[PDB]
Amino acid sequence: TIESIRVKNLLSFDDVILRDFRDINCIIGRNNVGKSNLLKVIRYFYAKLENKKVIPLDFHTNYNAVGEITFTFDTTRIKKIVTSRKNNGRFHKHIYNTLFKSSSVKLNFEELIARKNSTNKSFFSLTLTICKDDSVMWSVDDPKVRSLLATLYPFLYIETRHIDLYDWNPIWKLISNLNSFNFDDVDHDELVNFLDEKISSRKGDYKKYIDRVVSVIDTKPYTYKEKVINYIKVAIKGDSNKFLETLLHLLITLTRTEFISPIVYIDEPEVGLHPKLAESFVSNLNKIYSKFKKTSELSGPGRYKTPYPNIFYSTHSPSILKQTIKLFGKDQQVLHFSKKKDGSTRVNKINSTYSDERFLNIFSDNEARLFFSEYIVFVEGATELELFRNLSLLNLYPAFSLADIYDANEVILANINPGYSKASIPFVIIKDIDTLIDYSIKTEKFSLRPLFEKMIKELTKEFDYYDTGFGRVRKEIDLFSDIQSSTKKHMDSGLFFKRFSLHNLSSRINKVSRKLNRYFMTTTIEGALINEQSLPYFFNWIGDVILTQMTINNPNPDKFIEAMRRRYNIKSQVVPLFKSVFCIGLNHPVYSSAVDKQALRIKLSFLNYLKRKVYSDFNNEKEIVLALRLAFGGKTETQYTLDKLRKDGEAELFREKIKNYKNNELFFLEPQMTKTSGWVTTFLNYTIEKITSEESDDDRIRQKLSFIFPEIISIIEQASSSIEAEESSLTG
Amino acid sequence: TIESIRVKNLLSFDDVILRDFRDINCIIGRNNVGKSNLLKVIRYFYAKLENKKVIPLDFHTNYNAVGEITFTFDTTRIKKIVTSRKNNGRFHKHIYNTLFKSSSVKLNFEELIARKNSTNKSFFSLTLTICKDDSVMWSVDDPKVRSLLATLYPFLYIETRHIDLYDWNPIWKLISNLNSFNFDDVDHDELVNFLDEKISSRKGDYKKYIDRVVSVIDTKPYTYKEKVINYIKVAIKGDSNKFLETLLHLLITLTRTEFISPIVYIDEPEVGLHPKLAESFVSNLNKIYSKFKKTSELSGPGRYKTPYPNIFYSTHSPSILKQTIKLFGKDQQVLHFSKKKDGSTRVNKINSTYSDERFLNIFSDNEARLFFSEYIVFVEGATELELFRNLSLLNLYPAFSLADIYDANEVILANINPGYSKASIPFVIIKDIDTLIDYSIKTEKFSLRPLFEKMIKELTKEFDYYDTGFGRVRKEIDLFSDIQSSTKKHMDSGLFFKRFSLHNLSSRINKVSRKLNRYFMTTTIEGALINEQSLPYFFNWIGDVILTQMTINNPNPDKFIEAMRRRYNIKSQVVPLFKSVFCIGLNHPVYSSAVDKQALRIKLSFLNYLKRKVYSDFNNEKEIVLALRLAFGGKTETQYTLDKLRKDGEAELFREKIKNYKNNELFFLEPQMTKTSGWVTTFLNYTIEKITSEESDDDRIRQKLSFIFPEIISIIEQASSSIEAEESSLTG
Amino acid sequence: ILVDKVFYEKILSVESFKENIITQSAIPKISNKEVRLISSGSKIFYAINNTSPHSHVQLRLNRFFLSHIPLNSAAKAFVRGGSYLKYLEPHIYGSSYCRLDISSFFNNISFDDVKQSLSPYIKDEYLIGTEQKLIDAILNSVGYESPIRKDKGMIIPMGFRTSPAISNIVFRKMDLLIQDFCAKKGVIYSRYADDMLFSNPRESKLLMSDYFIDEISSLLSIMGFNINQSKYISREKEISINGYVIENKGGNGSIGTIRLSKSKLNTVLKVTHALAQNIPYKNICNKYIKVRLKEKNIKYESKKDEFEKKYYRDQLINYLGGYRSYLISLVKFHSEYKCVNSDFIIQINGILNDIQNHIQKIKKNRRL
DNA sequence: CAAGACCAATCTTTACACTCTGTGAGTATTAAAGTTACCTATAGCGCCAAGTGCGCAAAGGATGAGCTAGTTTTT
Repeated sequence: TIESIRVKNLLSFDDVILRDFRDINCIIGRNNVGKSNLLKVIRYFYAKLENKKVIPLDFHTNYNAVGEITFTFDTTRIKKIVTSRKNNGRFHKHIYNTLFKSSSVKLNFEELIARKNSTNKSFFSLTLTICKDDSVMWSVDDPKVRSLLATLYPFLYIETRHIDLYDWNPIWKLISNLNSFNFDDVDHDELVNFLDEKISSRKGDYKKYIDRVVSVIDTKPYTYKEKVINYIKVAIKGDSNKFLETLLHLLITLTRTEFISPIVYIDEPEVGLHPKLAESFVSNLNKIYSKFKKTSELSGPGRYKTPYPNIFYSTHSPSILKQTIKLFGKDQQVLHFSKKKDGSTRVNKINSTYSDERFLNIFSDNEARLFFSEYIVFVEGATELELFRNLSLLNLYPAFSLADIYDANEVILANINPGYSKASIPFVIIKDIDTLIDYSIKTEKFSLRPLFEKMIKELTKEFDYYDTGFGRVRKEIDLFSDIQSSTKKHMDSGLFFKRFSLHNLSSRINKVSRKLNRYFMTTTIEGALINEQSLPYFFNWIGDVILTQMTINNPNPDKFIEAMRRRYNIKSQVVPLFKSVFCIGLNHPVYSSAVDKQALRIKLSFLNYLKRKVYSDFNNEKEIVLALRLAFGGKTETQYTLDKLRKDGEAELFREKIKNYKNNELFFLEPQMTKTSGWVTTFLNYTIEKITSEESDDDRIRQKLSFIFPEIISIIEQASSSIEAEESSLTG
Repeated sequence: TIESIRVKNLLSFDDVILRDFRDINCIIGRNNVGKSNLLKVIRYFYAKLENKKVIPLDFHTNYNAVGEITFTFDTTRIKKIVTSRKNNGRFHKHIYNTLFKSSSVKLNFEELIARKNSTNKSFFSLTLTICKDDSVMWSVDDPKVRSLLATLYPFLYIETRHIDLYDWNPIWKLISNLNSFNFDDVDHDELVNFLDEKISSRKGDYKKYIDRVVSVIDTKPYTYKEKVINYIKVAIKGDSNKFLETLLHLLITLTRTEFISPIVYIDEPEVGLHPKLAESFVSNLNKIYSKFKKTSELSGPGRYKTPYPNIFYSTHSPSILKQTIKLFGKDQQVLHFSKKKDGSTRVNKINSTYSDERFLNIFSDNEARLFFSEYIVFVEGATELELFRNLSLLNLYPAFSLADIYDANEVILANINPGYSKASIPFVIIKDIDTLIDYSIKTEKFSLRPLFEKMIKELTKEFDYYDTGFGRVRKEIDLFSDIQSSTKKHMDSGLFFKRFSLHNLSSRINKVSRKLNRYFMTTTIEGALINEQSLPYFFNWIGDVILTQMTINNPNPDKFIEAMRRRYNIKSQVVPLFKSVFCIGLNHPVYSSAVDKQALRIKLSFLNYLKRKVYSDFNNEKEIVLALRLAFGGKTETQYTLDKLRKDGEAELFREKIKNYKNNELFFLEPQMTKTSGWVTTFLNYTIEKITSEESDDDRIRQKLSFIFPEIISIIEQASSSIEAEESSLTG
Repeated sequence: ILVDKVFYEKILSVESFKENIITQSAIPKISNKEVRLISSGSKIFYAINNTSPHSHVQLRLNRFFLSHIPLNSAAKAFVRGGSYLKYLEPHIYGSSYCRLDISSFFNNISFDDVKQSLSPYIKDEYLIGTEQKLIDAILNSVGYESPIRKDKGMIIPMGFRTSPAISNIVFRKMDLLIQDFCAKKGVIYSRYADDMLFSNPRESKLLMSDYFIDEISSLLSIMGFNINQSKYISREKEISINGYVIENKGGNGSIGTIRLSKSKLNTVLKVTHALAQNIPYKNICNKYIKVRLKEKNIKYESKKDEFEKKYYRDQLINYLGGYRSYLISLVKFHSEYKCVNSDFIIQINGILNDIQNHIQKIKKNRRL
C-alpha cells in the first residue's frame, strides 16, 4: 500500500526517496549504517503515528532547520470498498469521513466522474516535520486520520539474531488484528454455565470455585484483546526459522478476506541456518504465495485476487537472493545502499528481472555473488580466469584482490545488463581486437564486425546541439568508417604487417570506448604472457620442466642408462635416446650420484641441442616467439590461428616446421599445448619465485614484473587506481 | 597440542574418535546437535581438569554403566626442553618430576638411549570416567598432573552470535598467561615515589593522597593477575569481527616465544558479516600466519620455528571454507558430522587438499557449495544443467530439488575425489555410452576406451578367495573383454544396427557399475528429450513458435501481405512468401481482424505444407526422429554426428536431405538449433503446461511425463529413492 | 577548509601574482580600465577582461575555494545539482501559494558582511609584509568600486564570476531565520536567486495576510534587504510563475500537479508551424528565434560568402535541440518525482516526436 | 520609515595558588597541553622536447585560407 518514502536531512540522509515497492523487496549492501538509519526512520514515523513519546532523530547538517519524513499510501481498494452502494456499515461511513470526504467536497460534477475510470489510483500523503528545537509538526492536524492510517497499514518488525523463541506476542497480535468476528456477543455467564455443567458431580460447583477464585484474585478487568486471545487459545489445540516461517505463512493466509495490508521488515533471516535451510524457507514462502493466487484459468474456492502485503528483508547470504530471484521473478526487486564521496547514504535499484529462461534456470552461486562486489571484471575465455586469479601474483597487489572476475558471454552480458547498476557496482569489460576488426589474406582489406557497428551507432548521437569537445570524437568515428576498406600490405605470406601497427588503432579505440567501460587488449592473454622480454624465463621454465619432471621409466636407472648410451649415439641420436629414456611422471625418485651425474649430462646435452636447433632454424627473436604463441593455440599480427591457417591454406613452410617441432624433441610439451591445461599457473609461479629470489625488495619485484609484463600489469594498475578512487564510497 | 579425543557412551556419542588435527581444522555439517555435544564434552573435560563442580553429562543408552572421555597430549617439545642439560630451573625440574618421572624410571639403560632420543614422539593419555551413580573417576590419581596439563594446554572458546564488545576478559587472559616477565620485582613504594616526584607542587602530596584514599577504600589486596593487568594497561597507550581478529593476532604473536600451546574453538565467525569481510578475515589470518614462518631460505630475525596453536571453526558459510582451502592448503582439514541409521553422531574427513594448482586458483563458490549438499549429481555437458534445473519439472518432484548438479570433467572428478566422502555425501556420476565403446563404419568392429579398461581393472580383484555370487562379476568382465571384436551388421549405409539395440549391453554395464556410483545413459540428453512418443508435442511446440514468434517485418502488415499475395503464389511459392514476409522478432504487434485471419491462413498453409513434406519424404517415421535429434547436435545408434559423418564421408543422401531441410524451410528454427541455445527449457515448459492443462491430477500428469520421457524420469525416480533411503541420516 | 599563506601561493595565485610576493608589493585593486559597462535595460553589467590577472584568480577561487563552504538547502540556485524544477517541486503539497521578490539583491550586499562571512575560512595573518592581510588580498579580486555612486564603497558587481557563490554564502543566516520562522507556521519555503516561494497545505489565510509580509520584511531588515511591492502574488488552488502552473485544491493529504501553459510553448509551436508550412529559413531565424548575422561580422576574414543556408540551418538545429533538451529535462523530472499532469505528458511527447521528425527532415533536405 | 527575530563553527578537554597545606570580599579577571590536521592542485588539438611548452587553427612544407554555436531562471 505504501508507495513512497522520502527523508530529508535526517541521520545519514540528505534527500532520499524510495518508490516502486514490490511484494518481495530485498535490500543488500555494505553500508549497514544506512539500513539501520532507514529502520530507525520507519520505526520513529510509526511510533509518532500512534502518539508515543520518543526521542527525535538527529540532523545530518546543522546549517538547516527542518527534517522531513513523507509517506504516501495507495488508498485505492479502500476507496472502492467504501464508496459502493452495497456497503452501509458503520466502519465504511466512518472511513468516508477523514480520508475521502475533505478532498471530494471541493470538487465538482465533471471531475468526480473522471475519477471513477477504473484505471486511476488514489493517494494519501502524510508529512512529519522535526524542527531545530525538537518540535514535531504534521501536515494534517487531526489525530483521527493518523489513528485510522495506523490501524489500516500496520508495521511489523522482526529481528532474527536476538529473537526470543519463548515469546509469541507477534503471533497473537497478528491473529487479533486479522479477525472477522465480534467476540463481544459471547455471554460470560452462559459459557461458565456450560463449563460447569460439563464438569460437575453436583449442579453448581464450578461456578462456586470460579467465584471464590475471583473474590481474591480481584484485578483489572480483561481488555477486548485479552479476551479474544483467551478464546483463540481455548479454541486451538496447541501453543528461529520455524518462528519466522509461521509468521510469514500466517500473515499470508489471514490477509486474504480483509482490507488490511501490513508491512513486515525482517532483519537477517539466514542467521545460523544451513544454506539448504534458507533455500527451503524461500521455496516454502513462494509455494504459500502461489497457492492463494487466482489468475486467468486458475479459479475456484480458496483462490483470491486480494493484493499481497509488502515484505522487506535484509540479507548477507547469496543463497536467499538467488532463490528469491529464481522463484518470484517479476514480483521482486533488489536495493543497494552504498555511500557518496562526502559521505551520505544512497539508494539504487539493481536489475534482477531476466527475459531469458535459460539464464534463470542455470542461475547459480556465482551470479548471486556478483551482487556482493565492489568491482567486477568481465572476461570471455577461461585463460583470463586462470591469470587474474593467481595467488602469487595477487600477493603483490593488495588492491586487485578486492575485485571479482566473471566469465561472461554476449547474451550473458545482455541479460545481466551491468550498465543499469553503474554508480553502485563499477565494472570493466575486457575483450580482444578480433571482435571489432577482421583481416583476410586473399583480399588485403579489413572488415568491421557488427559489434563495432553497434558501438559506432551508440556513440553517434543525433538531435544534439554544438559542443566544443564533441566534434573531434565524431571525426574519429568517421575515421573508423574509413577503415571499412583500409587496404594494407602483409609480408612473409600473410604472417606479419609491413606497416599500420595495431597498437595505435587499439589505443584510439580504447580512448573512444573508455566512456562505455570497455578495454580491448592488443593481443591474447598468452600473447602478453610470452613476449620478447619473457623468452629467457620461458626457456628457463622449460629447462626446469626437463630437469625435474622427466624420470627414468625403467626401475633400474643405471643399467637402462648404460644400455641406451651403448645403443644410441650420444650426439647424433640424442633425440631417440631422450624419447626412449625420459618420461613424464608425477613421482621423481632420487638416483645414485653417478646416475644423477649421467642424467644431468644427458639433460644438459639435450638442452644445448634444442637451443641450438631453435636458434638456427628460426631467424631473429621474432619468429620463435610467434612459433611458440601459435603453438599454444593462439594468433599473432594477422589474427590467424594455427588451425585457421590450415583452413585458409597459407604459410605451408611455417606450418610444416611447427608440425615437425611438435613431433620431435618438444614432444613432452604436447599435453600443455592444449587450452585450459595449466601451463599459465606454473609459468607464473616459476617466474614469481625466480624474481623474488633474485630481487629482495617488494618494489623492485613489481618493477621487474611491469617490465616483463606491460599489458596485464597496466590493466591491474588501472583497475587498482579506479578501486582506490572509489574506495571511500563502497566501504562499510 | 591434543592428538586424539575419544568419547564413548555420552550424549549422542556411542564411540567417536577424532585425530590427525591440523592448524585450521574446520567443522561443517547439518547436525548442529553433534557440534554442540562435542563442545559440551570438551568444556566438561576442561572444567573437570581444573576441579570445578559441574553437572555430569547424560548417557546415550542406559544399558551401559560408564562414560569415558580420553585425551592424548603430544608432550614432545616439553620433553626436549626439560631433558636438555642447558636448562636448570625450578619449573623445568618440576615438569620433569610431574610428567616424565614415573614413565622413565621403569626403563632399562637400552631403551632410553638411541631408542627414545632420536625421533620418537611422546604421548600422555588421560581418561575421565563417569559412572551410573554420577561419580567421576580419573585414570591418574594426582591433581598436580591435571593442573600442569591444564596450565600447559589451555582451552579458549569464542561465541560470535552473542558477544559483548565491552568485555575484554579473553584478551587480558591471553596477555597475562603468555608473558616471560616476573612482576614481583616492582616494589610498590618506589613506583609511588616516582609518580609523586613526577607530579607534585610539594614533596609527598601524592603519597599522602594515596594513603588517605587507601585508608578509606581498604579491601582485599591485589592478586598477581590483577597487578600484571594493571601494569600492562598503564604501559599500553589505549584500550565483533575486530575483537576476533585481535584475539587471533594476539594468540599467534604472543606464542612465538613460549612453550604453551593453546587450543581455540570459534563458533560462527561470519555472523552478520559481508562475504568480503569474511574473506578479508581469513586472508589477514593467513598473512599473519605466514609472517612468522622460518622455512628453508626464509630466515632472519623475527622468524621462528615454534609450532602454531590449533584452531577449530564452526561455520555455515561457503566463503570461509573457500578461503581456507585456497590459502592454507595442506595445513587444514574439513570435518563432516551427519548422523546414523538408528540415530548417532558421526565424524568423517572430507578431502580438501588438491595437487592441481589450476583447480586451486580457479576455485569458486560452486565448489564450496558442493560441500554443503546431501546428494550430488555430476554431469559433463551444459545441457544436463539446463534439463535438471528446470523449475517446472522440479515442481512436480519435491525430492530431486534437494540434490545439486555440477559439471565436472575427468580431471575435475579426480581432483575432487568424491569416493573419499562416500558415506557422508552420496553422489552419482552420469555419463554416455560413447565414453566406453567406440564404433566404426569402415571397419566392422567395436573398440573399448581406456576408461572401460580402467573400470575392468578396478572391478577385477586378484589376491582373493572364493565367494559365492562373485563369479558372475568375473563372467561379465570376461564377456566385456571378449566383446572387443563383436562383428555386427549396419543397415541404411552405416546408420542403424541389424539387431543390437545398445540396450541390453547398457543395462548389463549399469548393473555391473552400480557399485561404483555410475550410470551410463543409452542415448544423449537430446535423444531422451525427443523420442518416438514426443513427436506430437514437438510438432505442437514448433507450430506455436511459428504462430507466435513470426511477425510482419514491414510496419504496415495489410499492404505488405496483399502485395506478397499478389506477387507470390499462395501454394507453389509458399516458401518464398514465408521467407520474405514473416521474421522472428522479440515484440509481437497486434494486427487487424482481416490481417490476423490472413496471417493465420498463411501459417496454417505453411504448417500443412511442412507436415505433408515431412510425412512424404520419410516413411518409417523413425528417420524423422533420427533427423530431428541429429540436427540438434546429437548422435544416434552408430554414435555419429554431422561433423563425424562428413569426415567419414558416409550417408551422402541423408546429409544432403538434412541440409536442404535446414536451408530451405526451417530457416527460422536455425538459431534455436546450436548447442546451449535454450530450446530445452522452452520445450519442457510448453510440454508441462500442455499436460497440466489436459490433466488436473498430479498423479496423472506424473504418469504422462513418465510415459513421454522414460529415461530422465527413471533417473529422477532412482535419485529420489536414494535420497529418501538416506533422508533420516542426512537431516538435522 | 582553512586557506593559509602557502595556499594562496600554490593554488590561488600560481603565475598571476607570483611576482608580487618576492617584490613585497601590495596587490592592487581592479582599476576602471579593466572593466566594461555593458548595459541592458535599467541594469548595468560589469564585465572583466579575459587577459587579466584577476580572472584566473576568480576561476581558481570558484573551483577550489568557493565550492566547499556549506550552504542551506533552501537555496536552489547557483549550486551543484540545483534547478528551477527543484525550486517548484516542494510546493505541490500546498493549497495556498505566495511569492516574494528581493529588490536589488546584488547591489544591497554590504562588503563588510562578505568580509565577515569568509573570515572563519581564512586564517588571520599577513601576506605581503606587515602591510596587507590575506583576507584583504583575496577580497581585492572579488570587489569593484562603482563609479556611478562615488559615495558608496566597494560593491559586488553582477557580471563577475564569483558573485553567485558569494551571494549564496552571505545569504545563509537569512535563509536559516526564514526557514525557522516558517517551520513553526507549517509553511514550505524555497528560494531561487532572490525569489522566495511559500506554500501552505492547510486551509488558512495566513499567506494572504499583511502579517506574513511584515514578518518577512522585519527578518530581511537585519541585513538591509527590501522587497518590492510590485511583485507580490498570493493565490489559492492555482498559481502561475513565468508559465509554470502549479495546481492543488486539496482537502487532506492531496498532491498537486505542475504543468506549463500554452503561452510558454507559443514560440516553439509557431516555429514548428512555420517549418511545416515550408516557410524559408530567412524569415524563421529572424522573426521567431531572433538570431541575426550582422553585416559587421559576415565572414570578416572571408569574401567567399554564400554560407547563409548553412549558418541559419545549424542555428535552427541548435535551437530545436536545446528545446528538446529542455523538454527531456522536464520528462526526467516527472520520472524522478511524479508531479506532472498526464495530459501535459501526452502533449509534450507529441511535441517531442514532431520536433525530432522536423530535425530529421531538415537533415535529409540538407543532404539532398 | 523603522523593527524584536543577528547562523555554525572556529580542534578538544580540563582545571586552585600558595608562603603559609587549610583558606581566600579585584573598581570588572582562561590557557596550556594532547592530538590530529589535510589540502593536493595538470593539456581546443597536435607535435616533440613528453608537459614547465610551442604552433595553429590550409593543406604544408614555420603570419591568405576558411569558420557560427542550444533552452530557462535569476536579471
